[PDB]
Amino acid sequence: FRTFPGIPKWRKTHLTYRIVNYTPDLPKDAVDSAVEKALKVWEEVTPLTFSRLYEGEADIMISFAVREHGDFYPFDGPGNVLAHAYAPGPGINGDAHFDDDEQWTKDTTGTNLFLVAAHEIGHSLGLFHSANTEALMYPLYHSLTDLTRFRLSQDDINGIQSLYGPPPD
Ligand SMILES: [Ca+2]
Ligand SMILES: [Ca+2]
Ligand SMILES: [Ca+2]
Ligand SMILES: [Zn+2]
Ligand SMILES: [Zn+2]
Repeated sequence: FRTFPGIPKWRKTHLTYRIVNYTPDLPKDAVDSAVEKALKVWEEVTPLTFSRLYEGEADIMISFAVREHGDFYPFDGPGNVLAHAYAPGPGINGDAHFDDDEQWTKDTTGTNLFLVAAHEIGHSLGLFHSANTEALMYPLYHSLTDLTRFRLSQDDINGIQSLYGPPPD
């Protein structure tokens, strides 16, 4: 596994998130859930907790975008870069942007929103790309299809617990 240089991390245990807008590809209950599941993934292995805001600037802002949007790094059309997130910190930091030129699905018949979000929220929390091929933070998304067997690999667990420790048991 790997962390960003200077090892940025949130100095607080409780973080807030906010879904800025929605995608035409999916009904809203499916977007909320994929984000909530994406967060449980990290909660289960650390003392971090998350709550939702509907106004105000949350720590982790989630949005759907096409081409040029509010930053220097515009998206590239269908395929390839699916989404990108910023390392933890103020403002644009911690935010996750998703390319709406992809077809977000709950299934694996396009780009599964849960798996990619789970991956981006890793970046939002302080994890860079983890070299293990079987790890969630590995930079190559493959249309898995078997979300029925998804388990955070030990490498991801090792890497996120180096940042915030194991959860209180
Ligand atoms: Ca932020
Ligand atoms: Ca793209
Ligand atoms: Ca789309
Ligand atoms: Zn962006
Ligand atoms: Zn990544």
